[PDB]
Amino acid sequence: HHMKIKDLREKSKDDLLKTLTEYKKELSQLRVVQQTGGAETRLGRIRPIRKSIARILTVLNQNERSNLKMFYADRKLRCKTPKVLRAKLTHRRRLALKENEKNRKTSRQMRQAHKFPKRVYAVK
Amino acid sequence: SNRVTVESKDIAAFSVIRYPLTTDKAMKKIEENNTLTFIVDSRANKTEIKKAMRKLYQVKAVKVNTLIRPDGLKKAYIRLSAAHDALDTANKIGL
Amino acid sequence: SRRKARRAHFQAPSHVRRVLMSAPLSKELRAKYNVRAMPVRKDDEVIVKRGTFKGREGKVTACYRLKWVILIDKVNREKANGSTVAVGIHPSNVEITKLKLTHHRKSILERKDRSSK
Amino acid sequence: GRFKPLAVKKKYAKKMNQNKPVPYWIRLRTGNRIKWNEKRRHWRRTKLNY
Amino acid sequence: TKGTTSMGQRHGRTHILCRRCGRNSYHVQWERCAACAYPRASRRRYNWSVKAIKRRRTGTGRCRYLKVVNRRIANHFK
RNA sequence: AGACCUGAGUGUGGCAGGACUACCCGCCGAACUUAAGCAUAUUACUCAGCGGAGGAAAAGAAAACAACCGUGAUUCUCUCAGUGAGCGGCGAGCGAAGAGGGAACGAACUCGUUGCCGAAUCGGGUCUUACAAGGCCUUGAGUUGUGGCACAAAUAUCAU
RNA sequence: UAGAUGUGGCCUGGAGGUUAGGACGAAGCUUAUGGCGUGAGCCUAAGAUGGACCGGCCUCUAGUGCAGAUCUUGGUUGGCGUAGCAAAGAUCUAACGGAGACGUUGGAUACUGGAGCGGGGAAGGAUUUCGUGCCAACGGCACUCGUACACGAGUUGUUCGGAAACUGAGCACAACGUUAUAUCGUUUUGUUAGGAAAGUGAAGGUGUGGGCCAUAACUGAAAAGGGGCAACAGAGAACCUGGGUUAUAUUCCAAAAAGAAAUUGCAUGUGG
RNA sequence: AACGUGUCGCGAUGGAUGACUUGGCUUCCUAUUCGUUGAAGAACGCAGUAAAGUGCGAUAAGUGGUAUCAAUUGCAGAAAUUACCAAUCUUUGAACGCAAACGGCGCAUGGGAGAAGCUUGUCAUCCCCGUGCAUGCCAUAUUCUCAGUGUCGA
Ligand SMILES: [Mg+2]
Ligand SMILES: [Mg+2]
Ligand SMILES: [Mg+2]
Ligand SMILES: [Mg+2]
Ligand SMILES: [Mg+2]
Ligand SMILES: [Mg+2]
Ligand SMILES: [Mg+2]
Ligand SMILES: [Mg+2]
Ligand SMILES: [Mg+2]
Ligand SMILES: [Mg+2]
Ligand SMILES: [Mg+2]
Ligand SMILES: [Mg+2]
Ligand SMILES: [Mg+2]
Ligand SMILES: [Mg+2]
Ligand SMILES: [Mg+2]
Ligand SMILES: [Mg+2]
Ligand SMILES: [Mg+2]
Ligand SMILES: [Mg+2]
Ligand SMILES: [Mg+2]
Ligand SMILES: [Mg+2]
Ligand SMILES: [Mg+2]
Ligand SMILES: [Mg+2]
Ligand SMILES: [Mg+2]
Ligand SMILES: [Mg+2]
Ligand SMILES: [Mg+2]
Ligand SMILES: [Mg+2]
Ligand SMILES: [Mg+2]
Ligand SMILES: [Mg+2]
Ligand SMILES: [Mg+2]
Ligand SMILES: [Mg+2]
Repeated sequence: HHMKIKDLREKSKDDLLKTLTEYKKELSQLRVVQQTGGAETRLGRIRPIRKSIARILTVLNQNERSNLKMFYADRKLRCKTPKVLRAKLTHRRRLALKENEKNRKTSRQMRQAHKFPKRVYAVK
Repeated sequence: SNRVTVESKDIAAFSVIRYPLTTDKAMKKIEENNTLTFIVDSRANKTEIKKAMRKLYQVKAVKVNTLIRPDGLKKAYIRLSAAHDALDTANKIGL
Repeated sequence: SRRKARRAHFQAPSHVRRVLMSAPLSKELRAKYNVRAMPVRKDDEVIVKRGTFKGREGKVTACYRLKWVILIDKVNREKANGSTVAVGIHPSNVEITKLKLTHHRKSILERKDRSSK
Repeated sequence: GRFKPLAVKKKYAKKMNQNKPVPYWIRLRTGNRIKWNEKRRHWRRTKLNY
Repeated sequence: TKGTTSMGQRHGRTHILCRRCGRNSYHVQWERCAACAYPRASRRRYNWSVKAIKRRRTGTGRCRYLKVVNRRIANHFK
């Protein structure tokens, strides 16, 4: 019938792009049919054949986003990745203060955490 | 790059020519003339309807007249070089 | 409340509309599996317990699950032009007499039965 | 009359299509509330001006 | 006179379509939208018409990215 | 024929604008109305207007109150109090504060100065399991002072 | 009368109590249904009404009683089949269609009268075009017709208009200034306390028998006066006939292009 | 007589009333607050049959993941629907290459069509696709370039 994704992940880019161009042509002529006759059997294959192009462009994008992520998410020098792949999070969660600060303290403020820590005393 | 999304050779040629047209005038121009009628996408190009024809229907196109219908849909008349009979494509394309 | 229940009822998604359409098992199919009631499935033979078609056994043709009714295969009705149509008995007016197997139904049926046992 | 921008043309085309009747497969739907289109424009009555 | 006769002299257009507000209040001669002040970066917004503020707030439209980002930030992500 | 100073140019790395505004913060700011008129006043330090943030904002750690047997950041609440305060064509009207009972509260802190230090700092690298509370190379900022430490004629500071 | 007051006093919505009805028919609704209370009102009956809620009593409660506000909203009505449908072109006939004054065709007499009931456009409208239906309500009469309703179609460009590509009245981004504040002001008869730009020319780089020859890089040659809009009547602008759509044509026509041109870009090559 | 009354029965119009109420309002509460990584807004789109709306964006009435079980339903069609939680996300808009009643125009920069020449392929203009290119500000550049009758010195 159509492309089943559980068996479609294992395919490759060059094997997908020939898988793709064939569902396009198949839908290309299903929109020829949709013009002239009704032919619900000749027709009616659109909504499965049009959501199979969807789950091929999906896996295509699901992959070449990872290949361009296992290439940019690297310890490489000056590690500036395109902002479309950088962990997206709201404009202010991106500016606010990371974990490595907002917990950072001077000298003469570390040293009281040691001299005079907070205790777990109990009252009788 | 500012993107990752894949592209191909297909989507560049199947988005332009979307479906042919069958009317009293769109039929009268396949037989009498050698034109075809495709409802191309609106933001296409007369030079890229020719390329798309040749990429989809391996026929030459000489004159590609277009018009954005009063539906927002861009029609396209396409002379087939007088060497590819149009009545042999509508029967192939299944018009 | 009154207002929020009659909304979560009529505004219930499809997979919610199937547990709100469960029918009681027969007197001798419950202790067969030791549970109380099941959601009606297509092709599960039943018997009407209330209505103009009461005590009429049939096989559930469908679960027309937005009219809030199930369609029984022997409960039909005639239109004006002879063409026979199917009336929809609300599942609670029905009593299941047959089930349809599944490795997800005689597994949840003993998830409900592991409550008893 | 003959000059309309393409953008102004795209907006009257989106109105020529919205001016079709409710198809008679809609009013047999289970619980619809639609009997008429009740947004049909007539070119004489009311104008769009866009 | 100044009634049905002068209504005949109604040839021009004062306003055309606003590219930002999507309505017909883009004053042609001095090119500014009469309803969103386009091309001013800030849309016009006056508390003396709260009723018209309400016709123009968020949620009055599609609200694409927010119906999504308000879901991500309400599920421990961002 | 070069440094420094003051400025440029683009290359990189970023940011700002916009929306929302109930609450909140700053500025601006009326008038109708009330005064049986009205100009002070009142409305009102309000509406509108400009601007700006947050999930709260603001305030906040005494150049405070008190005059007591003293209290002890801010905020909020009841209350003081529609006040034997007071302001006011002393008219209409307006009008708080300390104290007190509470909520909350392990609430305090760090710069500059001062003295002792004087680049121990910062940033670009790099090395390490990303370790940047560190390693070790760096004129690249920085001595026109980054950073460290001490808190009083009374303590104990200061180094192994 | 204004007013005051009382009522084991009347009534509507709801609450807390109590008593109680209801598919063997509740609320509602109807009234020549009586009765009974001075009255507000209550109760009954009978509905060829209604179909599912609700009465009494004690407290509580309030968005609680309407004839009258040029009340508000909805609906109806009189006048009333009445005023009127009177400015601007007079339809007359055949036979034909049609379910039938209607339409179509023919003939007739006319009207517009070339500042038109003409043919084309701008502004504006945007499917009103076209065809085939249709004729419910809309076309103030009617309709077999319609600018109505339905379905289907319909707008073709190297050259026409526009833009790309001019400047005008003028606008005002930047900068700069001012402003609590700008969304303010300056701004082509040339900006800015004011450092506002690859158009060219070049040495060097490069295939290869160190130069024949060639693209290219990346420099950087003088050169003042930032950009940018604003004209479908100014400027500018490379196409003309012939003809085969139900509706498009200086737009379409395919190869004895129906033809004939002009023209821009890049190219190969005959002329020096 | 008729008309006009007038009472009654039955009808019509009318849409009150009652009954219902997936709506409103009010009160309270538990958690976390959009955008240059292109928001809000609007524009146009997308369904086998869809005008509006809802949903979505040329992966378009949804694709993916999990978790659920057999429907969806006007009727086709089909061995999925529903719910939730990585993508896709058109034209715009703070909108930011310039402009703008232009779906217009560039400058770089790749790559990809199409071809005439030409050597079976190779890049001529032509034409798509994509990125980058706004201003201001901050940081910064192994000694990336500069200006100054500012300071000084070789
Ligand atoms: Mg203008
Ligand atoms: Mg602007
Ligand atoms: Mg604003
Ligand atoms: Mg200085
Ligand atoms: Mg310098
Ligand atoms: Mg930059
Ligand atoms: Mg700005
Ligand atoms: Mg802002
Ligand atoms: Mg007064
Ligand atoms: Mg005041
Ligand atoms: Mg205000
Ligand atoms: Mg704070
Ligand atoms: Mg008091
Ligand atoms: Mg005051
Ligand atoms: Mg106290
Ligand atoms: Mg210091
Ligand atoms: Mg009430
Ligand atoms: Mg009242
Ligand atoms: Mg009344
Ligand atoms: Mg009256
Ligand atoms: Mg019509
Ligand atoms: Mg300005
Ligand atoms: Mg009612
Ligand atoms: Mg906010
Ligand atoms: Mg976008
Ligand atoms: Mg929509
Ligand atoms: Mg702009
Ligand atoms: Mg930096
Ligand atoms: Mg230098
Ligand atoms: Mg000098």
